[PDB]
Amino acid sequence: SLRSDLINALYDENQKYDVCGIISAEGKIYPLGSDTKVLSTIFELFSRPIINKIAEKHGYIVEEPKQQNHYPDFTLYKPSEPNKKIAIDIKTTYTNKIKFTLGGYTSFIRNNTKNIVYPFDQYIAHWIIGYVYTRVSLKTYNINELNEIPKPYKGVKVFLQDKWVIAGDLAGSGNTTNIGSIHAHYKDFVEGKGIFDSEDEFLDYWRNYERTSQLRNKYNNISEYRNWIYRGRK
Amino acid sequence: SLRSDLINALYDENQKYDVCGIISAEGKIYPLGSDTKVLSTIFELFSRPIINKIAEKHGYIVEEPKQQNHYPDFTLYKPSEPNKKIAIDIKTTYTNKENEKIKFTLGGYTSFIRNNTKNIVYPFDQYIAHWIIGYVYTRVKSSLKTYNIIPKPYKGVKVFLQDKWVIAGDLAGSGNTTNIGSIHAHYKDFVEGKGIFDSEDEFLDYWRNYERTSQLRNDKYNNISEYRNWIYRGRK
DNA sequence: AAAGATATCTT
DNA sequence: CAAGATATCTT
Ligand SMILES: [Cl-]
Ligand SMILES: [Cl-]
Ligand SMILES: [Cl-]
Ligand SMILES: [Cl-]
Repeated sequence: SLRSDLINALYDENQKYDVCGIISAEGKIYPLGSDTKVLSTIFELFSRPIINKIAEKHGYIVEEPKQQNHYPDFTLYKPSEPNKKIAIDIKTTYTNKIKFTLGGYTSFIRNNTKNIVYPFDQYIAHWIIGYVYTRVSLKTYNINELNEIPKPYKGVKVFLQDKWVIAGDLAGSGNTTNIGSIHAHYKDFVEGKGIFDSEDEFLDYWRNYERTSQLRNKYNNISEYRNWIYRGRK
Repeated sequence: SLRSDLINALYDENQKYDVCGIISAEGKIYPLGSDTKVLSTIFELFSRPIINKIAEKHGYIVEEPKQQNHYPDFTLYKPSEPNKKIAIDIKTTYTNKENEKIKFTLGGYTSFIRNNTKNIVYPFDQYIAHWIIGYVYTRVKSSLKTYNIIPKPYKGVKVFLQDKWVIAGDLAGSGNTTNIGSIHAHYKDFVEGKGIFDSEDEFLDYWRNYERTSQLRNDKYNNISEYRNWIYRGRK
């Protein structure tokens, strides 16, 4: 399928190549940074060719946001079926158990057209391509010195998983109100060992999660949410 | 001076090299993206070797943060002058059409500017200068495939070096992340330093007492004129 | 954990 | 403009 082919392609590309620098049209290479702000950017760009390739094999058009405040990184859809779009979002985190910030819980999930390339209800799947790298110069290089360029990571792993499956019940951020993923080992993300019973539960939980502890002290975790449901959503 | 040599070097490198892709150890090239998140990251990496070169030439050591939530991008200091550190911060913004007005988010106004050791590599009072290396690019299929040893994700790029206080404005650059906003002006105004504050001291006092929301600012000061009125009256 | 920093953009 | 979105980290 598109899904199986995409993750097979991502795995192989991750196994075969090591990004190590920024190259200019003149052939001068600048080494990379060892922080997430740098790597998250690189990992997405590294995934782009692969995503377009596989999508094309399966007859899907690939669209990227035209706005910088828009989710997702990639929108896939067949021109015949515009209402069955697939959102593919790249997320990154580091290790020296991990966790990811899975996007806002007050934007598109609460307003059908807020900060999203296409209305939320036009997407039938929301995939996360997660990159996990094990954390590790100030000079430039030429094409013959690629082997000398320090790689900003000791290792990198990649997985493709549905957003709802790896979602947790604790916010991933405060002021930027992000859904927090489960806090687990890489294996749990690949295997989809989450806490939500269904995507319906995931969505409802995050659509009704209060922004601060004061207000939440309703529900602060999955157990309290299930109780809130029993009480009649009050 | 370190400053004159640094801008000349940055300005020159900008003119002689065009960043165009991510290269792998195997020689495979991945095209760049055209958004600010990508380019701001690139422009900093592009600036790094130049900053280090010029700094070393003037006997300055360069130190980058050991963690993501610390300002500045680069801390320069001579061993002999530990309390005369120079913060150099890389900032980027874009323009749809070249020569349009631009604005930058000049860092938070509730971290190190209000607390000497909060979110900063070294205590704020050990720095005597806060420079901003500003990059402005005009925003701009081949970009979708990989290449061997490529369209550029920008039409043109301009760079300037200026003191933070000099290009500071009186309206916030961000809401929930409480950033100082720069003046909203053309590139040349940043180069020439046509800001609104009269001194670095006025800049600091203004941003140290700027309230977080329009509501609060409504009864104190929301702009420079109001701040000067607030000051005239006795800070009340 | 919960809240707010790390940079910049959009309506 | 304001305010809160776009990502992740720190504590
Ligand atoms: Cl993106
Ligand atoms: Cl992303
Ligand atoms: Cl940096
Ligand atoms: Cl920066």
